[PDB]
Amino acid sequence: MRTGQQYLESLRDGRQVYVGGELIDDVTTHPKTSGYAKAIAEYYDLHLDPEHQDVLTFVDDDGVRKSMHWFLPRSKADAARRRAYHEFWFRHFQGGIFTRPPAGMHVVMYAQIDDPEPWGDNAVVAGGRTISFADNIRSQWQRVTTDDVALSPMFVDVQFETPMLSIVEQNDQGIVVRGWKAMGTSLPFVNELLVGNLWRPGQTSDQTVYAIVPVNTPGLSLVCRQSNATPDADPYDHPLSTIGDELDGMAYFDDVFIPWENVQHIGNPDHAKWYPQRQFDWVHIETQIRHAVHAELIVGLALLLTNALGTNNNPIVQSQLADLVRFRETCKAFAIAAEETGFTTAGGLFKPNNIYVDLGRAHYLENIHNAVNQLIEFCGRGVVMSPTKADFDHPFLGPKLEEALRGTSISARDRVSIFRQISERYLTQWGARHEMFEKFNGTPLYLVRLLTMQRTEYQVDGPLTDLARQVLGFGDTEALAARAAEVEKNSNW
Amino acid sequence: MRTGQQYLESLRDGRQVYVGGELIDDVTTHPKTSGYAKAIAEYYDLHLDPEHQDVLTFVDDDGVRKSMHWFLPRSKADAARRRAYHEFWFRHFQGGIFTRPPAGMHVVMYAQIDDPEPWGDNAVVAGGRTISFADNIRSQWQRVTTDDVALSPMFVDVQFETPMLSIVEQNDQGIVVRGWKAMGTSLPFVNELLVGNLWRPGQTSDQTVYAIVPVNTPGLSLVCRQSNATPDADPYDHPLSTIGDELDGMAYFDDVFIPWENVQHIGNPDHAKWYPQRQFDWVHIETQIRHAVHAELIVGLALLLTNALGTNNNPIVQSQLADLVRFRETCKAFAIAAEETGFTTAGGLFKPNNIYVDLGRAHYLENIHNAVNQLIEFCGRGVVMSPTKADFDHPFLGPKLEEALRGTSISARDRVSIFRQISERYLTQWGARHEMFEKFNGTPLYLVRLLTMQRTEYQVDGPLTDLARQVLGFGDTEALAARAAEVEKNSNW
Amino acid sequence: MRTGQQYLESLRDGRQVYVGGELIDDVTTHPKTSGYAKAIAEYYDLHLDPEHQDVLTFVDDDGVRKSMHWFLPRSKADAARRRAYHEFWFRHFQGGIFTRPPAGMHVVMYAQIDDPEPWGDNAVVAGGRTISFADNIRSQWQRVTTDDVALSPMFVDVQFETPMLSIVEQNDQGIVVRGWKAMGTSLPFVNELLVGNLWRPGQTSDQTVYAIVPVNTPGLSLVCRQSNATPDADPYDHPLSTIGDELDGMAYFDDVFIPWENVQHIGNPDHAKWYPQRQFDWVHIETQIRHAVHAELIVGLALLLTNALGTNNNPIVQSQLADLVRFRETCKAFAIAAEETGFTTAGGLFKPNNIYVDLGRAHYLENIHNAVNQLIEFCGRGVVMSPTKADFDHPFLGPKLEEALRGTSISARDRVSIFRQISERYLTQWGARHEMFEKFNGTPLYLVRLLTMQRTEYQVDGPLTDLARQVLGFGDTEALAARAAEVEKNSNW
Amino acid sequence: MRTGQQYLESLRDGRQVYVGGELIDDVTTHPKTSGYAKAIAEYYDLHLDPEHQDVLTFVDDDGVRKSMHWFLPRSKADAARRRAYHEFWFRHFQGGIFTRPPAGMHVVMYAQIDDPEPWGDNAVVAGGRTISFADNIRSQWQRVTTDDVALSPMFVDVQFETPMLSIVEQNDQGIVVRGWKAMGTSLPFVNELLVGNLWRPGQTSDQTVYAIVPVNTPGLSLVCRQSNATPDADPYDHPLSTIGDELDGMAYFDDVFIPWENVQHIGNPDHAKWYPQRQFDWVHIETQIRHAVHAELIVGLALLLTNALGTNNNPIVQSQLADLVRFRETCKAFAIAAEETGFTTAGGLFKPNNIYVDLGRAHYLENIHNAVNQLIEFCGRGVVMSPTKADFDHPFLGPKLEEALRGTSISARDRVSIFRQISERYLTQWGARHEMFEKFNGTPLYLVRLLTMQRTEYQVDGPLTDLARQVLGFGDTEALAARAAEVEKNSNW
Repeated sequence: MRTGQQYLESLRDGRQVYVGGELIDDVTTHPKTSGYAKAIAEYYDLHLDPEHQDVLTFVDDDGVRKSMHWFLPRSKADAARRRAYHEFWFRHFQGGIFTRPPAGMHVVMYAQIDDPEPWGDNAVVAGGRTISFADNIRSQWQRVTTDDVALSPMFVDVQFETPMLSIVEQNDQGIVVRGWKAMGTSLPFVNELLVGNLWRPGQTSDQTVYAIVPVNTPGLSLVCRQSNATPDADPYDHPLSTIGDELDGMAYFDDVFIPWENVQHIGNPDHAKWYPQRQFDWVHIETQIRHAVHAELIVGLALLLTNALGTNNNPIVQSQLADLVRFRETCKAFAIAAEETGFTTAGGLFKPNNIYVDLGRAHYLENIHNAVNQLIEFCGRGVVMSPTKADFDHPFLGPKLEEALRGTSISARDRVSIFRQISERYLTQWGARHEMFEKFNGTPLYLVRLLTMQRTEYQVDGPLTDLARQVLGFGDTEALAARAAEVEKNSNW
Repeated sequence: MRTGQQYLESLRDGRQVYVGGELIDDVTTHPKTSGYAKAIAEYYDLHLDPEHQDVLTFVDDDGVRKSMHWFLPRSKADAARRRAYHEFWFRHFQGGIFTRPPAGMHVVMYAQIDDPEPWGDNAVVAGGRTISFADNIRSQWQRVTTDDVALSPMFVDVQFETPMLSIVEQNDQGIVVRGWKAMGTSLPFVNELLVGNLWRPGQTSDQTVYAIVPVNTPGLSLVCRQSNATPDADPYDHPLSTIGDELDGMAYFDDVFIPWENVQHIGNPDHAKWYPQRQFDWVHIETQIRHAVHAELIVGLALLLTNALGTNNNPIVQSQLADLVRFRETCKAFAIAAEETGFTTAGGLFKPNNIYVDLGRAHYLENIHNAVNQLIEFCGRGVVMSPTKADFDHPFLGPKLEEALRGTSISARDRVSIFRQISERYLTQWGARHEMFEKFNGTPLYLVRLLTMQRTEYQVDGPLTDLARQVLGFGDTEALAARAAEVEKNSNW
Repeated sequence: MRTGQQYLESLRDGRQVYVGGELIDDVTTHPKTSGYAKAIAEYYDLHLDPEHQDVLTFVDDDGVRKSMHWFLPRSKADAARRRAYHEFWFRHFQGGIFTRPPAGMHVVMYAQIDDPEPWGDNAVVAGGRTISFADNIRSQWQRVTTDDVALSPMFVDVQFETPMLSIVEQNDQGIVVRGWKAMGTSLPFVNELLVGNLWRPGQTSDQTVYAIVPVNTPGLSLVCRQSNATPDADPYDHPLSTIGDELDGMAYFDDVFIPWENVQHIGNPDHAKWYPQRQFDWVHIETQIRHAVHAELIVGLALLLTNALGTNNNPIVQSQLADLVRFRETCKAFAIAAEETGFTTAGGLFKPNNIYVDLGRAHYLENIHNAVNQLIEFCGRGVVMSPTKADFDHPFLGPKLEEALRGTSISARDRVSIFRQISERYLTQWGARHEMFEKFNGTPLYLVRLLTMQRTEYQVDGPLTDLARQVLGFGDTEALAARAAEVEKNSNW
Repeated sequence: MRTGQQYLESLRDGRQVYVGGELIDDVTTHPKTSGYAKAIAEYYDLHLDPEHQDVLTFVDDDGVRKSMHWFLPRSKADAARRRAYHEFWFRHFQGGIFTRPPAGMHVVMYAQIDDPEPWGDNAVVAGGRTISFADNIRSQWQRVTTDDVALSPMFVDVQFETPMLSIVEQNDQGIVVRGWKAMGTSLPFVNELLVGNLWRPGQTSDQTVYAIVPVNTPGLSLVCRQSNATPDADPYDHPLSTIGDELDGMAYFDDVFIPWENVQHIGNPDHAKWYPQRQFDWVHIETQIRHAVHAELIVGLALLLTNALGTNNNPIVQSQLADLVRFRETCKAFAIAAEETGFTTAGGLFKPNNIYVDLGRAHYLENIHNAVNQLIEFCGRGVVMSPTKADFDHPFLGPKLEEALRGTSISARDRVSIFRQISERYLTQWGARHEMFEKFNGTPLYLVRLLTMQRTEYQVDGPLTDLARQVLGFGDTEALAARAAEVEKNSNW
């Protein structure tokens, strides 16, 4: 288990990192990146803290004590302990302002190490070379868990030699890849990328690449969005953007070389249709737990806000609060149903039921903007104009503000801090990224919908139609089509 | 365990029953009532059928084999077996067209027999009489379970000597009551009523009555709604109303006498504030399971319908189906979360978590009309005009209809039967009662909302605000009010 | 202008009419059909009543006084007078329980007589016959306006020699047609059908037929839905179904002969793509006015209901009422905007703007089920069980009901009549037809949507994009595509 | 009519202006304020430009040519010309990024000068002084129209000697006022404030003040929100925040003296219940026109966006676009209905119908967040990470981005500029203010609702209930209450 200091030092490795178009010399000291770097460094230090040993750490097969970000669950009870672990972090990061510490990112590997053989068995390699992909996965896992490396996935591809990342040479030492990966999170703050693909029509063999790639590999450029961090603002004014900003970005691979040992699979487009989705299941699980915590945070803020404003006895307000409570409890119920109806993989991994995970996500995705909008409605104008700290500190007018903007049972400053917490999260570029990330994180709503009806449980001849068929007195599609055809043959038309 | 025949015979007992204003001589033979009578009679016969022993029956403490409608759950596994039992019935009754067989009605007693003593301890009796209410409950339970009586609750009161039911004499033999109970289900088809109150402002001591009352007691008149049963229609035309109609009604008590042994509590308005709600918890549980089955039936019909019509490949249709699937899985998830987070009462009853039960109900109540509306949207005109059986049987035009209205892979008749199943349930008076019952059954949505915010978990100083307070750096209400007051005292304004 | 008596007599003409599969001897006397027949007969008598001359009648070009159901508007003021005329009828028929008296049906001809020549010019006839279609339209108009015939359109076709209506012989006297028209309204209560097509992929020349066809033509069978009329019920119990039922149906043409003079166009599928839509514009106009009146009726009932129940001072109830008011005023505003931005055809017809007409329809179609649902929510249980007249007339219990169910300021009977008016319209088969008709009347919502984006005003290069382009500093599609291509040509990729 | 230069110079007047807590020396040069100052200066210069004389200017009673921001409409045609004028400005300011140039602010005076006498007649003054308030209004109007002063209203009060603004001395020269006005727009960029009140329970005589007050009056401090202007950003990156930011703020009056001639009314709380609402009617009119233009801008951007991305042929996307079109046309229809059903005041002012104005606002207020959310849904990830100009200008990676992020028929840069225009407006603090202003501008949705039901047209005994009463056969409230009472008196209960 690494220290914060070891984590910070590992980021000073000559990586090429662009933020808003500026090349960042040192991610641990530059104002644009340093707060988030420090927040992950603290993340590592807490794991080492004895007080949090029970919830944060475990003893692995090899007998070594490791962080729960490396814990593969093998029972319902294990899954519940993982849930508690994800909650610890969503709580420690204030409802989940940072969605992708190692705990959220590493879960993408869990399906690979559970079932490595297909990654090799399905591979398509050139020139008769034979690579032990499955072995690669096992030893990858042994290294990253032992050394406590930080990894972030990049699986999404640019729409559209294509500009998409693709193999341009294979040789005895490994492969060379050129082009873009379209999006990834926390890129400047990890040691290695997990690159991969999710199948899209037209994808070629050379575009199918799954591999670990160090962030400071020659020819790799991280092109990140501008930072919305505000390290010099006053924390009263900007309580969250002062902490840091979890940057997202694209990455360009300029003839980047990857050694065979770092490759997990290449060459087979159809591999990319089934197996990455099983990896993204684990992200969805983590995300969906975050949803519920965010909804908890929202209803909490709303309770404090309407109480502070005197409106929580209005029956309309009560009624809307009740629906915020219901929004929270819906997300929580899907999380419970998912865990409770999970099952073990062939490899012995205990996996929450993705049906409840994805439909819980869908519930969040559909309604979240309504829950945020409702929280803002409760604020009134206090959100348009809420004084800065400098305004309250003015020698003459400041005491006048404290007088003018106070409530019966809460000071002006405390009450305005509720508005500012709501403004920061839902009415700033800083906060807007959070909401936008949650919207387009893995499978979005419109695709959850279309994938739902592709599932076997929900086909016309599947079991969800049994009750209806029984009520109508119908066989299956085939039986019904048979009667129809016979009615045609027994008439003339 | 009684037979269908014994059940039918028990209904021929001189009860005074009005249906649409007509006095019904014999509920087992009158066209208005007889189909439903027969459906409950079959209900009783199935319990006696060896094939369904595992799911329908159990062996009680006393060593006797009884129907699961009398089974008190004492573990999560017991609760799950009850769930399976309620599902059997919702399935046997076609998604749940009849909401109140004994299995759905009897659950109201479960909280009474679990915790009888308060019913006595809280009572307020006149003239120094002392009645063993708790003993009454225990022996009531012993009689109704042994003899397999059918019971239906009447707890709702007329709005407003009031016209509400109230005690007008107490004597050594028992009590006399006069006035109305406002609503109850299956009244003509049970042996005894469970009368009670749910607290309302202004309720007096004399208006607080909980008691078992035989349906053929002198002076008791059952005033039921008109029957929508259609025993003479063709089943192809009206597949459900031909079975029967589960009537609802009011009841007038004209100086009805009730013996002490049948009384469970009188006299204490505040008793009516806490204890009936614990009874209605068990109805809500049963109801909420039905919700999920109804949503299953709806999505099933929609799948068959859009398949039969050729529209299930339209992306919009796919998208709407997916939301019907999500409506089903939401209800199912609340049911699972409720069971999974249940707990045992002091008496040892294992009770699903009412938070997930009520919020699951709320989810159903809010959206059901949208799910029905969407199912109808899928039908198109086929719902405006769909031929009768007589139209298809016409010697010349009928074969022409079979030709005109057929689909690629389904005959005209089969396809029109899908429309007619949808019309019967959602576009007839017969079916409208179902929907209206589900809407105003126990706690309706607007009240679930207001009760939610009265719960302790969801108060401003309760734990749902902890995360928010921690993010804001706030103590509790008291701590915050303290700072405010001090800021007032440390200034001049 | 015909009398009610002349109208009734004209229905006794040997027409072959099936209702629920029963062959109806005489539509003016059969219980299933006679109430509606009588309601249209009264419709005709009111036009002749001097008291309503100003709003109901006009003096035509030929100098004769005729019913406004024959009035072609030539100015905005004319359109407003037509609006007042449609309102008279929607009001006289209680919010619009009957959607298709002559006033609503005849509007389909207005576009034909405004612009007849294309109907001929576009025609495709066999064997060198030449038919004066345009002349046919003019003389059709002269006969039906002079003799005051009642006409109903049948334009919708069965999905799928096809079973669809199609020409099977042409000869010097006229045409012969065989097959079905799929749906039409008031069929048993009109003198002649206006048959036509709306284009569908695959439609052949022989399937393109526009023609007037008398209802008692040899070989024509009207196959109507069952009647939901209740001529023998008590009006207190069923206030609307006692009046009658406006039946809908299909029609089978068994080698029906149509003389050339009755033919308006045959043979050209592409004619059916543009010209019937201009006819349906006028129905949509009429319908959309009805929408607004129905919404008026709904908010009215809701006001009376919540007042009668004591709930209209609840802020939540107030809030919902306000949204019912807004639903009404939205429909009204689209009707005003449509009239106000109308324009004259080439023929001199003043036509409301179909953009506001269709988008107003869409607003109604999307939300109506929510407005009805909200009205029902206001009723509570009173809708599940509301006494019949026979229940209130019982010598002993009836006075007890009047006592139990009364309100502070409204009797039991009056208040229950509000429930029953709501039940009749929204919770009976009788009423369900109304709602279903409004749903699938002409262009339904999903098609309004898709047609909206096909309009020229709303194309990507159309004027609705001008403001956006100006903000972005963009030319048109072509200009932008040009820059892109040049950026490709000025690089190497 | 003033020049831009004269307008700028007038802002250099020793006003005390706080922005984010910094005291601004000179509003025309400080980076925080100067862009907006320049935008209003251009506003003034355009009025003087001959090319825009027809739409921007008019010739007043006195024979002088003045800006339409001073034009009182006296006919429907005048109102339509005002509408065109407000549109010019919403278009010139890119859908309406700045909501409060003089054209939007000055409309608040229109009702005062139309009907001045009550302002005097209702006044309550101390010590027998008599002030010619009505004369004051007339001469105020003559000065501000002749000199072309810029005025902004401050009517909103702090919730709660109160901290609210109130009179603390009256004398022969005028009044002295102390305390806060809670919110106002464009404060640093106008010459004078129009201060007033909207009635709230408990308001005293001394808290009722309507008056013109110069912005640089001794003792007046403008306390504005922080600027979100970004004068040094690249316009490609931030196309709107580079222009400027229309600041909002509070104002503190430290014993500010106001001469009688500047006072329009004092002393009468009940005056504040009726007359300010007639002033805010004109703001609502202006706002509601802006709504429609904003919705035009949204649908425009959506069309360009989905076209640029290739998604505008997806039926789901088509369907959502259609609903954006319908959102626009709804707002437009309410604006047309409002103008079309307007009427002249007693003073001869032609005033749009506030029923359609407010209900159109309500439609916007309820759905706008859904329309914005839908526009963002169309963007996908492109909104999470979209390159800066510096990223595209990088010598090596920049051409690679232009390659990777281009579309078939649009360059990378152009397409990303669509995302950035959407991000700027809906996902920045800069843009969030716009949305928040529109939300809490004048009467918000929850209050439109409650005020709707207070209107006379919508009372239970008003005309919206006539149709319902006629269907039920009911008199008015009184008639019904009479029958009920008689039914009570003619029985015994």
